[PDB]
Amino acid sequence: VLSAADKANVKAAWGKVGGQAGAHGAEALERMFLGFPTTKTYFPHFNLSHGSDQVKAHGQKVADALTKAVGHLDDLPGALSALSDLHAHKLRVDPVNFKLLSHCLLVTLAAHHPDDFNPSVHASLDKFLANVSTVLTSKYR
Amino acid sequence: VLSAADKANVKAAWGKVGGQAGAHGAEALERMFLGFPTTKTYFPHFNLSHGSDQVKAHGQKVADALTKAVGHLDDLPGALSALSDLHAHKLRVDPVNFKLLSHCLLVTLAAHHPDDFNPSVHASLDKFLANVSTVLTSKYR
Amino acid sequence: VHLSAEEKEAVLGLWGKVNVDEVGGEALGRLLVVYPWTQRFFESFGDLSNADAVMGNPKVKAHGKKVLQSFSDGLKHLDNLKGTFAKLSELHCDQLHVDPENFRLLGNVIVVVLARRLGHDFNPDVQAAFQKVVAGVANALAHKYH
Amino acid sequence: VHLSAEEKEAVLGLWGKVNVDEVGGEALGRLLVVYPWTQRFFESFGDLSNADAVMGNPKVKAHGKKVLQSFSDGLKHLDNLKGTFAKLSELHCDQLHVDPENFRLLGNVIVVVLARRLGHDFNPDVQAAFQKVVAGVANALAHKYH
Ligand code: HEM
Ligand code: HEM
Ligand code: HEM
Ligand code: HEM
Repeated sequence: VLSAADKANVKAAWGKVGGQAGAHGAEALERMFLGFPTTKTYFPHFNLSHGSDQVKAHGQKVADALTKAVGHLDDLPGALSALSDLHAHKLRVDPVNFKLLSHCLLVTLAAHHPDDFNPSVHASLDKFLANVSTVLTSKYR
Repeated sequence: VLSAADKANVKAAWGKVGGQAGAHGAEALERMFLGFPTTKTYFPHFNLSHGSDQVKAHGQKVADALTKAVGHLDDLPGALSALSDLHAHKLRVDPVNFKLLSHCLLVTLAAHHPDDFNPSVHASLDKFLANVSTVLTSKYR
Repeated sequence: VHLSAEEKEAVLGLWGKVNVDEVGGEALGRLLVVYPWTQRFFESFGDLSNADAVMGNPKVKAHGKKVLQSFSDGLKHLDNLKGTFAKLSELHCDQLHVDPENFRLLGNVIVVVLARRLGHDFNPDVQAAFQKVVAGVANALAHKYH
Repeated sequence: VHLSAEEKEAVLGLWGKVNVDEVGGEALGRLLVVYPWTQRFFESFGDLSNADAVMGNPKVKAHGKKVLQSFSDGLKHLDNLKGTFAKLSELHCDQLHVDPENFRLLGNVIVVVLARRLGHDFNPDVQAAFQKVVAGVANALAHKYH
């Protein structure tokens, strides 16, 4: 799974994000919609203007899913079961969109916590999101 | 996630390669060196001309590690953990190059087993090769 | 692409042997069963519920001939792949929302179907010229992206 | 790249705020820390054997400056990115054999160092303008792939 150093960096870094988890997931989805416009198609039902309520509310759901996964770093497949089948099977999300959101979460976190995003935290949070993306993309492979 | 269907197809396809495995493993490397010249950067010690014995010998080694994987599908982590250490950790080979070799293994098999490489065997082998690449690209540290 | 004289001759020479219609039905049925998220764009074609339904589906087959026939106009037009494809690159980008990496996966699925059909003719040298073309094509279909 | 006028102002406006000889250094060491296979290509540079060692490395800093300088040049030639980066794609392709995927990874690590260093000023809009530029430079360093 992650090495023990990686788990420790992921847990502390997401631990000190704290209450801002919801806000960061929200701003991560905005930076992916603007920066990568092909991703706007999965959300037509939404209003995608800066500060939209649906984007704020869904931003909390994404971060709460990443706190469950920071909580169970070894139960990661079991923990994200419903979410792997909802993404691969039901929403058929293209794999690359998970590499784009992950990029916008590392940009959001650097912007808000310059202090904490040292190079090793950065490396542990990328391996953490690449393994979260592998679980969600697992019905494809 | 490599399910039963894919397990059953990997075994059968590879069954039908049989003893031509090492020939395939060498054609596939030759196609890789020809189609994407950047990969050649890792073989400066090899002679990479048309059918060098070095390429054919290394071709055999890849095809025998893929047969170990085919007899260990429930746990390629264990099966390939010394090969992980060698490519990610020790030779630092770019994760992009594993899909380029996969792709070239697939063109080789198809070219050689056309009335046997059908859609479902094509997706089973492509998830198999994507799961073997994931394992050999785990230890970057 | 900056393609050599040897290689054009190699690509064109061999394209004369491929029945563009049977390989396009095939490439497209295989992209949709190998890479299952690409079915998202072809929701209307119907039962794509298993590879026998996909392959044999009249619409995947009809459509496939048309992407292979666009591939052909791109062949010898190599010098100018960016305008041959400009209409379809804005079509993909702005109308269908196809992320560009799937232009690389369909290129490579055409290459294993060409390898399946032409067998020995599709040797490592002709493959190398073809990886240049399919890279060329995707790059052009990606131009109008940003 | 197709940058509107509002986007080009947002990019050149953002770029006057960049300490080139602080950003480039931090971006090439994180590339080396975060995607270790890139270390292979700089192994002539010394002790790259751990985060603080990559990050404290003289040659990593001086070469990152050079890298971010090439970005600056390219920023006042957005309509002709290919031609400003043609000699440098011959260096990367022919001589260095750097896979094109890494041009993109270094492009995005520079987008993370910029958000880290500028905070609120590297807003979602500025990022989006700037992601187009990083894609154009990535394609421009990959045009000479022989
Ligand atoms: C990599 C991090 C991701 C995580 C942790 C994640 C998590 C979630 C969660 C928690 C839900 C809510 C399900 C519910 O409780 O109703 C959801 C829904 C959804 N996600 Fe993701 N997601 C991720 C990536 C993506 C990506 C990359 C896309 C595609 C651009 C995407 C598209 C969607 C869509 C369309 C929904 C349904 C929204 C709705 O109908 O309200 N997600 N996701
Ligand atoms: C499909 C995945 C692959 C498998 C199954 C695999 C397997 C192996 C095996 C069995 C060895 C032999 C070592 C021994 O004799 O104990 C090896 C060595 C090596 N592999 Fe791979 N490999 C794979 C992909 C790659 C890729 C993509 C590259 C780079 C383009 C690569 C580069 C190397 C190098 C440079 C060596 C050392 C060569 C030497 O013996 O001097 N391998 N690999
Ligand atoms: C190198 C690859 C590609 C080529 C040359 C190509 C070519 C074409 C052509 C000929 C059309 C007809 C457009 C028109 O004039 O109305 C089209 C339609 C379409 N393409 Fe592609 N395409 C490519 C890849 C893709 C990929 C990979 C996807 C899917 C993930 C995609 C999705 C579509 C869709 C959804 C349509 C419309 C289908 C319909 O009629 O409902 N294309 N493409
Ligand atoms: C964002 C795109 C990039 C730009 C703008 C860029 C720019 C440059 C420049 C200005 C040079 C100096 C040329 C010379 O020595 O004459 C160069 C050299 C080099 N680049 Fe990059 N580069 C890029 C991406 C990469 C990537 C991702 C790699 C890593 C896999 C790479 C590896 C190298 C190497 C090995 C050198 C030689 C360094 C030396 O002199 O010791 N570059 N690059």
